Amino acid sequence: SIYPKFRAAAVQAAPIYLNLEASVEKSCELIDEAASNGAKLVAFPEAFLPGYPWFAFIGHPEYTRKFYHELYKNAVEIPSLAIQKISEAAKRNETYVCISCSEKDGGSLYLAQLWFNPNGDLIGKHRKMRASVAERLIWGDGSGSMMPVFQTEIGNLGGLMCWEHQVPLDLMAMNAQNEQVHVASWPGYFDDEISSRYYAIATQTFVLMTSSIYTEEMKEMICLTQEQRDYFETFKSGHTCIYGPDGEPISDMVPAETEGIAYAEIDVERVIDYKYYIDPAGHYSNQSLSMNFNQQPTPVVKHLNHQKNEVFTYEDI
Amino acid sequence: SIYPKFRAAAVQAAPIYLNLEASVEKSCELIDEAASNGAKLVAFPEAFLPGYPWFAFIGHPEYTRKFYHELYKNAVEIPSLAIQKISEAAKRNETYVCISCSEKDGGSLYLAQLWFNPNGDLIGKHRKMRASVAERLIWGDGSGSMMPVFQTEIGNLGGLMCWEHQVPLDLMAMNAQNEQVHVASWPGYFDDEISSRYYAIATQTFVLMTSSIYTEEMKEMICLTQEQRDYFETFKSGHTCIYGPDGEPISDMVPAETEGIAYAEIDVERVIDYKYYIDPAGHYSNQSLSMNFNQQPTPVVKHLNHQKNEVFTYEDI
Amino acid sequence: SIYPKFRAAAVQAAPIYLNLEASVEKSCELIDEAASNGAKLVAFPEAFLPGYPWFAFIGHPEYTRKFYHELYKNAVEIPSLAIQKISEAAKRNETYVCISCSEKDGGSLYLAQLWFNPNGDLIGKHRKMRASVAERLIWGDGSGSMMPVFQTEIGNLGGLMCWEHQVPLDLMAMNAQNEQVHVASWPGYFDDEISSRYYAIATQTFVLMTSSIYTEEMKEMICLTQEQRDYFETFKSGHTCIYGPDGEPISDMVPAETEGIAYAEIDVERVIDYKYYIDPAGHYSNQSLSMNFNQQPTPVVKHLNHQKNEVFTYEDI
Amino acid sequence: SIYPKFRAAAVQAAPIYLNLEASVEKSCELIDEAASNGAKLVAFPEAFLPGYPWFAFIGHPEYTRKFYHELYKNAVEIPSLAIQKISEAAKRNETYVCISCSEKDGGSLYLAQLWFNPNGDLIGKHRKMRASVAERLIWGDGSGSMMPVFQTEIGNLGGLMCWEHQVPLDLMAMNAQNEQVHVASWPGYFDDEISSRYYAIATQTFVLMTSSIYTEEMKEMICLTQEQRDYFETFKSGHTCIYGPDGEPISDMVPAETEGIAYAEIDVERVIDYKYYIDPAGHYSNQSLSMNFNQQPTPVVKHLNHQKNEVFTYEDI
Amino acid sequence: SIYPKFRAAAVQAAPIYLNLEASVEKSCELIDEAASNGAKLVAFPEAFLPGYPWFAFIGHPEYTRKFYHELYKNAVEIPSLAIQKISEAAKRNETYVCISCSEKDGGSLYLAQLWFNPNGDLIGKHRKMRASVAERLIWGDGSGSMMPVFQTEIGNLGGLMCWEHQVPLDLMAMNAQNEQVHVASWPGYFDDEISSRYYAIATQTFVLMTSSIYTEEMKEMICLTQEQRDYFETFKSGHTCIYGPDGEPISDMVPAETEGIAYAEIDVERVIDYKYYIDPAGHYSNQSLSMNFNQQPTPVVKHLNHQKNEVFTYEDI
Amino acid sequence: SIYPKFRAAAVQAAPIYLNLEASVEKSCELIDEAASNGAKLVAFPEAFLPGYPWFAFIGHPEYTRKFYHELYKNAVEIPSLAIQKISEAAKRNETYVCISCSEKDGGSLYLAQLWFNPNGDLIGKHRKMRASVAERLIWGDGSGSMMPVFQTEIGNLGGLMCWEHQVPLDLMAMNAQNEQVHVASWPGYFDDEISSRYYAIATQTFVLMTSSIYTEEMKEMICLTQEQRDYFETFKSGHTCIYGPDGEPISDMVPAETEGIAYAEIDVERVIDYKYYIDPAGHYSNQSLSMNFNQQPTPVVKHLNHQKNEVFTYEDI
Repeated sequence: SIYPKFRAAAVQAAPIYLNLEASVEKSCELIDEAASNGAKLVAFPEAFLPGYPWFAFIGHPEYTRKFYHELYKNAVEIPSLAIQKISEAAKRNETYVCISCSEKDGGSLYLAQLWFNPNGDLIGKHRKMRASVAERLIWGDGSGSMMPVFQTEIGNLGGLMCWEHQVPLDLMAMNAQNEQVHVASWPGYFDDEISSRYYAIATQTFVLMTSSIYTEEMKEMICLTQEQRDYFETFKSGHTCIYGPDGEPISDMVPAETEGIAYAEIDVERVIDYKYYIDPAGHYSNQSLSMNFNQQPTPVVKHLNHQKNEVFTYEDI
Repeated sequence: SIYPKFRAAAVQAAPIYLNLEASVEKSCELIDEAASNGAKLVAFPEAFLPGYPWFAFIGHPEYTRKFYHELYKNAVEIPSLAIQKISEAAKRNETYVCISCSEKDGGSLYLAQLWFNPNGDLIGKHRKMRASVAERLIWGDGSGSMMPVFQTEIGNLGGLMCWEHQVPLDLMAMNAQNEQVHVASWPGYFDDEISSRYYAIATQTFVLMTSSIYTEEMKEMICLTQEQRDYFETFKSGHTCIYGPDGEPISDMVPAETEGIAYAEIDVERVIDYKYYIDPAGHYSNQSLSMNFNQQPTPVVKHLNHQKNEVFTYEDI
Repeated sequence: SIYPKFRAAAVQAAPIYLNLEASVEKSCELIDEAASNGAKLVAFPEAFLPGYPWFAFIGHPEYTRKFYHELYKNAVEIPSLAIQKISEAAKRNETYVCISCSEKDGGSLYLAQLWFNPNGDLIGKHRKMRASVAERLIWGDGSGSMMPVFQTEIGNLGGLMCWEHQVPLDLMAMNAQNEQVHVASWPGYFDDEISSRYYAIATQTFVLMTSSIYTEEMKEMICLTQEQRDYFETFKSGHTCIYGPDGEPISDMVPAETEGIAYAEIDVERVIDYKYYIDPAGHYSNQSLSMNFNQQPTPVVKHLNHQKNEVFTYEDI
Repeated sequence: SIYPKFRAAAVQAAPIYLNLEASVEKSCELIDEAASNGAKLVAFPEAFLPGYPWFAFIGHPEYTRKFYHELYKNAVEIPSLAIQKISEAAKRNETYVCISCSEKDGGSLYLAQLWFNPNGDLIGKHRKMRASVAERLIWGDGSGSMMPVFQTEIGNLGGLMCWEHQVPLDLMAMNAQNEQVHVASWPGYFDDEISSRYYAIATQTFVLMTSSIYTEEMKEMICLTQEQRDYFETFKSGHTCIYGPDGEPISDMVPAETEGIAYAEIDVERVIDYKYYIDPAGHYSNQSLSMNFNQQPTPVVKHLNHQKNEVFTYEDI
Repeated sequence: SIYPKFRAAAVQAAPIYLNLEASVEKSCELIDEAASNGAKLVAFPEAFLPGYPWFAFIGHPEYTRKFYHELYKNAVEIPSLAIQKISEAAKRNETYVCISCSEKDGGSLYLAQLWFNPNGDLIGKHRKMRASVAERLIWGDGSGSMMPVFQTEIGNLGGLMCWEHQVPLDLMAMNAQNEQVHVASWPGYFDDEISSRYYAIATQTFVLMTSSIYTEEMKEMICLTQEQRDYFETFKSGHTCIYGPDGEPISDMVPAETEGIAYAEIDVERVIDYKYYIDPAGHYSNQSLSMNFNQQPTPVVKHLNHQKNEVFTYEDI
Repeated sequence: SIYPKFRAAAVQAAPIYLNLEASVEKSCELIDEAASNGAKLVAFPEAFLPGYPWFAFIGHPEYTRKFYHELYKNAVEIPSLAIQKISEAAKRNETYVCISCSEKDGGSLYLAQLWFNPNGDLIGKHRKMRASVAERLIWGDGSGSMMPVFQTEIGNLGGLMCWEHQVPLDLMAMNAQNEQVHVASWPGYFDDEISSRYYAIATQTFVLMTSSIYTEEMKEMICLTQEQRDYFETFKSGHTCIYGPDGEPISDMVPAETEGIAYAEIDVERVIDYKYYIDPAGHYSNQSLSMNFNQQPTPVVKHLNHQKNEVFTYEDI
């Protein structure tokens, strides 16, 4: 492999809440402004299209139905306009774009992460394994089949999200495929400091820690009563940083709950020095511990060579 | 996709028994009536064109062979006068139509239902799976590739009949699609409110429960002995009404033994609220059970590369 | 489709052995005799123009060569004078006609069945699919693209011949076309009652057993040594009669050696009774078994865009 | 290959109606007497355990239910006492045995054949490819994985039931496996002669044609009113004869309405003299016609990685 | 098979809320009184032993964390005093009993059923497949190994609970194992008349259905504020009935919002009258659709054989 | 087996230090000289691609990390140009060739040995079971699943290296597979002659032993302080020889200071004489001692069936 040298970037921003066309044009403007500095890769926070669902934490399980209706009409799907508008924005700038969204296929709704290559093509996508405490009331289940890492011009890319960092099985599964540069997206409320820093030491990779901020445009409609509004203000902000495989930050930190961007040099040839001490999927292991990994698509229904039907035109009849 | 709002009609009616040439004219009169009131979709009961074969229940296996002539000589085929005459009736009024019939192809006889679109073209057809209990003497076996749902101006459409609601396999196979509005048809004898109501709860859809009524045109011709006549009067009559995805009527109920139509406005946007609780082909599944759904058309004999033939005309000879 | 009623005739006769110009006029006298009684269809026995090659299996393979030389100068061709004298005989009586020929094409030789319409034009032809042990060194091979069934004023016509009735794949192919009336011609020696009677049950048609008689001139031609002559007398003689779809005769039986004609009423509306019990191409089938029926013509060499040529007339030069 | 020269026997008898425990014992005195005369192979008629359902052909689709209730408790339920009572009678005599019966799986009935050899174990099993005319409402359906041809000390072995001799593709499927000695069995109402002799000629094999009789003790059970009794008892009985590959009987005829047995010498080397003329799957083939044969076992629900359970008990207590 | 007769009992009750010892003591009293009346099978309502978590959906997701701390200390581990107290109450009366509870398992918590034999031994567990919208915060998810059906002197026994009746794949998985007598438990908030009556028809079984009632003491614990204390009055309440294999109720319904029991005589050979019409996994199947069922146990960590340990005693040190 | 006779060659050489392309082209030239004399097998010393890591012995473990970064970028990936050049060199000469190198799969390095057969293909691979005193800093352990011997045109072949001769369990395991001709590579420093010779007496195989030599290329970069510079010259020189089953040499010596090549006749038929006295895997043992040899392939993570993933091209999007 090449061991390339380049500079990457991580964006701290908020979407226009539950309003998809305003969100996708703001996303397009952020790519066109981030790539102007010559950064080769750009990353975004959790659930950025159309927005992370705070209403599940504030109300009892009947309250969500009043807003789930308004979310479900604004979700992404694969043959849509939102995908084409992001593909134009990558093609115009020649940068790897990594972006998060709610997606609909069949009747259910899922949380996903999408990767666009500099030729404008969609490389592949990742699904969250299992939902955290509140969001089980909204999003569907994951799968073990679609958990990729991609060989690229900029080394082996991959990514995870939220509390996926809390379970060791997915750390080993990802590390077994030789990931080298890694993106981690957080919503903002969870304590994102330590579990992010630890993943760098455990697997020797540069971590682009990425997290969102609150705005009045959500909280002035997320809540219907005084108890719910002041209770919302008990939540907290989150940082964004680039960490080295040693566990210290390379970048500055984006300050004080305000929209912005952070970037640094990535010199991936340096990763070799820290694989001298540990390699969990290699020499630093044991003969009495193993793992069973399955990579097969098992949807509920598996079509077998579906074909189109015959139509009798009104002229024939 | 898109979520329209419109009003739809279902009819309780009886055909001119075994006499196709009068029966198709009564069908055109019911379309030109039901569309007068502004309904966008219309649906008919089971086996409506020649009529359902009650003679299979009243006598032993030798008795039906006498009546089978009158049936076989009055079944429709594609194309015919029946198809072009119903296509005129849909083209004049700009409404979707679902109509059920006995269709003849090869030497065999089958049961189907046909879908006509507002441009007058025939969208496709569906053929019954397994042929119940008495019908096994009269009608041929189904096929698995002919199980469509249609994407339309009025959402996603499809339908089923008789005991097809008693088998979980076809219910799950249909809900593997994304069906939203549904037509179910019954002959008068089977007990039908429970299975149609359960289907609406399990696969969140508006169901147009539709069924037929008996007449002296049957009674004075279909039987000969006193005990055949006495036995035939023991059968009960049916119902017609339309249900929400909550399992409750939105229409009124048509009276229990009279010809007439029922209608209501339907607002397919509302399905999302009940999609919140369960989704059997989505997030409510478990990765220990799956399904195989083969869609390859396999007729008994498959022609390859159909070709015509030449003749030596008597002027050339 | 439509279900006519009509009178049909089958002929027991012999040609003037290996002479074509006598045998075509014998057929004209015999068809004007058959059609004088008002029969609407007439069918002749196997290889009637100019005769069946009994010499092919009385002697060893070298004995055949000297007789083959005299057969080859007496075969028919598509534009031959032998066709005009039959086409006029059909035109002058307005009946369907079925006749058997040996055809010469491209210097090779084949066995064929050949059909004429009441307007005098040639409807189409059929070629023997495979030769039996007497035939394999006289006549050429079949083709799959030459297996027609004709829609007509008198219902769906077709007809195999000879040993073809022992091969189930041809029964299925012919039944897939939905035939209704089926000619079946035999030379005379092969045992022919039981296979033609099974065919009537298997595809539910009327069938016309048609076969030839031995004569004095053909044995004086073909024998030479005494142990050829008294060996030829080993062969059994044939018979002709017509069967219903139930498997009993409807006609009388023609006496078992003399020249003659049999005829009966045919009432094709009656076929529907027996399609109730069984239909191999319809309901009486299994999804675990199929058949590939290629139907394109593949001559050994294929001309593309056939065109003529120019000549420099002597006046020009 | 082997050409074993032996003796085989056809049995006609009636089982006492709808009583498994009596019919099982009655089969033992027949097998022991037939084997005491030196026959190596023995065959039995239709559904001999417990009995063929004549009540399907008389009265309404409701009138049969009160009898179906009694049939269900008398099905064979493999493995059972009814299997081991037959298996020992093979082991004690060293004869091959074919017998046919109602097999029960889960909730459902199938009609099947069971094959046993001199070591007393099952060679294999067979099931119908479709029902007939009346019993189509009683029995279920087989699959292509349950149509074997065996090979053993008496040559190759197989068999078919009822109208399976009248479907062209089943003749073709069996002939692909190099058939030699064939069992065929009939309920006595249908016409066995024509259906069987053609199969002998089309396969070039000895056919062990076998048939049932109906005893006076049926009349007092199956018909409850005078006209039903006077519509019954107006049927054929069939012939239980043995046919050689030429289509001529090789044994005496059994008297038309009694218990009895027929047997003859079988000399398998004789078939070679006839396979010289024609072979439907060998040298008599053509490139334009084929057949797709699929025999993947297809249960509706298939278990994989079957596991066993345990009961907890008083160890702790 | 055997087809027995017995008396079955269905109980309507309420547990002492979140207090296991008080709830265990009530169950021994109720089993002895039900068994004293001659019933041989006794069912129980949903989550009965510690009580169902109503607090899970009156409050937002940080209100419930206060009460989870009480439920965790009141769950049943296997084995326990709670099991010992039930097991002897079965042995003292020789009644089969079914009961439902939160099974504590390692650090995790699952909803489950237990079945006891008349000898007091444990027949087997069952685990909830997927949690419904109110309860996805509390319990973990089961797997396809822990879904048994088992054979016993009452006939075949099995069970399902809550929303599991609303998805088609579980209906087919249970029906594939030849079902006969079925039990259903409901929490009493969900409308269950339709889902239970359709299941009775769709598998043809006696279905025995049960539910719990609220008790006024719950409203002193579950709701700590006025609007919650009023809102929690607006819920539905549940039924208790025994339904025959066609949807008619056999017993009276339990007549009041009180503790009580329903009784009926059950006679399993009645089911055969209805298995005649349809059998979803038997003869009513089709080839085009199937189902894959996997029964391999799948614990997250599959620890193999484990050994004991040796400790050095104080005397030897 | 066949007991062949042939010439074998043993090579003493040093690589161009740490330059992989210079080492593989030097190796490619050295085969083309060694094969020019007609020897059929050629074997190289330990770690010839790219070189043995002497720096691990000269300094403390934080000095090693400075050089590890350059060794890692020059390790042999498979497949690569380093494999294609050696495969060409075997294909051009039709001699078996045996070579050893630092392979790199996943994140770790391993020392390995590779065998190329005369058709140019790899017949197999071996990994060093256990690392040596300083060498434990650099490479991972092997596995029991990779310990081949090959059946060949030149008898049964295998191989071992370095301290693997000191442990008797690997002597016994290698002897259990009936090896006949053996290669034993060494780095150069370890005391080798007596430990190598004992393998010949214990296993009765022809043994080829081969060692590397020191150069100025390493001396002027492995160290820089005088304290290291003159310490490194302490290490002993190596030897290259070949031995028979007698424990006594058949080759000449290669001079101890220089590169060179050694030859002899090998006559495998001569092994069965010495195998008269002792062989520990055969008759010369007793049942009171045994060995357990498990050879399952157990990597740390085991991929199951895995394929590719779907990609959407920029024109389609």
